[PDB]
Amino acid sequence: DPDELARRAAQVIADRTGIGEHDVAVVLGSGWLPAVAALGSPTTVLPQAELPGFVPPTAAGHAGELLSVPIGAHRVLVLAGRIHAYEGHDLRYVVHPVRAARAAGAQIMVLTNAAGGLRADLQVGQPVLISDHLNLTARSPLVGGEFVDLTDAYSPRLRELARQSDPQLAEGVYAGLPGPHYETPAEIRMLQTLGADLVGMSTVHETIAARAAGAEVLGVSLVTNLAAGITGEPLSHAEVLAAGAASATRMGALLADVIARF
Amino acid sequence: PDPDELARRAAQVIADRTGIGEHDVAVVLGSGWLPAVAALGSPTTVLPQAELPGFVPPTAAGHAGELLSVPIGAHRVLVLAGRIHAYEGHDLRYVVHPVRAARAAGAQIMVLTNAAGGLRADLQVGQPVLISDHLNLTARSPLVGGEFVDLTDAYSPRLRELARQSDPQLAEGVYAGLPGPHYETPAEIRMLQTLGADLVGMSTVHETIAARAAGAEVLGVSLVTNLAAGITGEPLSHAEVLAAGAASATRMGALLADVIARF
Amino acid sequence: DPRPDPDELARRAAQVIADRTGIGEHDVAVVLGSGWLPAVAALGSPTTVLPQAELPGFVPPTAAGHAGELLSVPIGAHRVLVLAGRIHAYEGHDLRYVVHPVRAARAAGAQIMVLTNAAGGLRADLQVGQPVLISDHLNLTARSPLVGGEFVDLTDAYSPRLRELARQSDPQLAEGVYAGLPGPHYETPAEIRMLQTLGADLVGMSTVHETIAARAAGAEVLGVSLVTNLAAGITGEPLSHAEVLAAGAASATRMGALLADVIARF
Ligand SMILES: O=c1[nH]cnc2cc[nH]c12
Ligand SMILES: O=c1[nH]cnc2cc[nH]c12
Ligand SMILES: O=c1[nH]cnc2cc[nH]c12
Ligand SMILES: OC[C@H]1NC[C@H](O)[C@@H]1O
Repeated sequence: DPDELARRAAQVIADRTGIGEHDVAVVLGSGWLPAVAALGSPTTVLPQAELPGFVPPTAAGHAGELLSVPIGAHRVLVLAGRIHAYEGHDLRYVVHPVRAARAAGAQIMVLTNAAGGLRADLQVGQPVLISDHLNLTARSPLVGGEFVDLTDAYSPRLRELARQSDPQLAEGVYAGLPGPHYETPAEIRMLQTLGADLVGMSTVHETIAARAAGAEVLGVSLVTNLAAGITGEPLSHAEVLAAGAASATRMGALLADVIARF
Repeated sequence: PDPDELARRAAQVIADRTGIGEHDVAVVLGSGWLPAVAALGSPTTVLPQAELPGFVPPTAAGHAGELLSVPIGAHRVLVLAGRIHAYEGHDLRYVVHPVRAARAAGAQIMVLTNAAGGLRADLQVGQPVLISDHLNLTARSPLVGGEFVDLTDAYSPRLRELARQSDPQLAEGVYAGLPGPHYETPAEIRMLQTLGADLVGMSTVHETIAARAAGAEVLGVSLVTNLAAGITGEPLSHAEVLAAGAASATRMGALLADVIARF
Repeated sequence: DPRPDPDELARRAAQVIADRTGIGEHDVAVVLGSGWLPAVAALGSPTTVLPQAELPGFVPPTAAGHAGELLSVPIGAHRVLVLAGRIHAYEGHDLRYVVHPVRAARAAGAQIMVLTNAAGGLRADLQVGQPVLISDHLNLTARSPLVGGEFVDLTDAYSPRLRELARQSDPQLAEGVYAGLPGPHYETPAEIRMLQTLGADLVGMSTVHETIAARAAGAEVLGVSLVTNLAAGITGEPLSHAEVLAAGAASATRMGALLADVIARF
């Protein structure tokens, strides 16, 4: 039962942070990890591996951390380092952070990710709010039949608050694929025809579990490269890494400023 | 252990318990269709699915539905009131087992029904729609190994013709089968329109494939319980979806009975 | 972490292959598509033939029966590994088994993989019996044979250079985008219209994972489809494996002769 496990995690977080409950959670994906320090200095820093349900028993190594950071008047749970579906782990582990945070009282989830840009106006290094998504993984983190509507899965209200911080923020449709491989140029032309503006390898399941758990969602992509076949040249791993490293401080500041308005 | 073997074993229990050697037609009632049972016709036999070989997975449980034996016209029909979807996490063998068991019990025609969101402009809530073809978007198949089944005319034009003889105004449409259990985003719905879908659901495709692989004809019927996500400008309503299925239950059952009678 | 380890198994299979064939390393590997079996002879006289069942990592423990063979064939100045028989994802086994032949071949020295298949034709000009080079693909399986975070760019996954060489062999060769679906069932007419909208010219039940694994392992790939039928709904006639096998046998000698002449130019 994912619910009872998130419940236990929430209890551990409360006792380890001294904070009765948190209000917001932020998931830092690829291209957003170096922006952690910019969100604010943490009051508590604890390894995900020491928290119930975060890391699967078999496969291991060293998970990220879970930070408790005060931002504005909020107590924010910051997840630095997520476990991906491409490793083969059940999706309950992928969405556990969201479920635990909700159990911890978090009602807003800020989900970030690295993404390839498909719409012509999007540039490398540009953060883009997610207006909607295309779940192209043929999976779901939900088991059983509860009713879960995904209309406005990415709260228009929260996107409006984000624009108070930066009125020029672009908005677009994110396509979530299984990965880990990047797409062929043919696949990118396909995604374009399907209405995708951004392409990535995460986030969709977290959004679904979030909405199912009663939380609002703000998604933010960092365009780390133009999608395959667009430039006429192969992708550059170096560029993808630099996109995240360079905008680190700027991205951390933006998120803190936005979250403060929540 | 074997899928076909379990189907045969199930057919045997069905035969003995219903007192009917073979059933000519099988009906799988989808979400929202349950209350149509009475209008379909009173059963002569009712047996718990949990008491039939192969119907329930080992681990996850609780209590499955019922299997009905109903005389309709000059036919003996197996009516499955309660199914298990792929989104429930079980191997597809359990999802299509009712179809294979029905075939083993003699069913040559499978009538597969379901609840679906409507994408084509002319479709209205409460409208039954004949499935003309499907888009299997689950990235899966209930077939394992080299079972290369042709899916041209998967939904018998013959049976669709008979259905129209019952109601000449019945519309047809392409059904998009997704994994579920979450409903779609407006963007996903726009994507489905581009791909040629008229209806969107969370079942049926695997049942259709298994039916065809087993050599049975298929009539597909969707009940539009809501307009697809992003079309009304308002969020989907669980209350309204459920209200829609109950509201058209009697009408759906009566429709099914008249069409089947023509087989 | 996962046991067995893909790369360890590939290297061990390479060693077995080297000892059994008496050849230290091979230069090219050919994976034969379904229906293409009778084309093996056309490729050339084998110096070594061995059961795939006698090679580590090729056959899953549970499900069995009898796998194909692996042949060592000299083609031009090349020592070529020919895989007559393979396993597809629809058989239900981990993709590790689907791409192991490619990984084993690379570990054996092959830096060029020639992946062949039977496909339904969707683009109007492609005809039954026509060999088509694969220019790109659409992986519609929602899976990947990769489980690590390594950066893998699929741009030019099907080497433009190799397609250039294939055309020096046959300047008439057409090219097309191949859509790989899970199978084993064939497509409905509606799904075929959908694939056409997505940009697919050919449709099949293999190849995509092999290509991805090959690119990840550092090998170039030349993809070759044999149109064995027009995709569902085009002719209004139902498809059949028999039909596919028929086209495969009918073009066997021509396909093998073509592969041989193209590989000779590598
Ligand atoms: O181009 C891309 N495709 C898929 N995922 C990512 C993540 C960053 N860039 C990309
Ligand atoms: O809108 C819908 N989407 C997917 N499945 C169903 C089943 C009933 N309505 C819907
Ligand atoms: O039409 C087809 N669809 C899928 N696979 C194949 C393989 C040969 N022909 C086809
Ligand atoms: O006839 C169908 C088979 N041939 C090619 C497909 O991949 C499948 O294995």
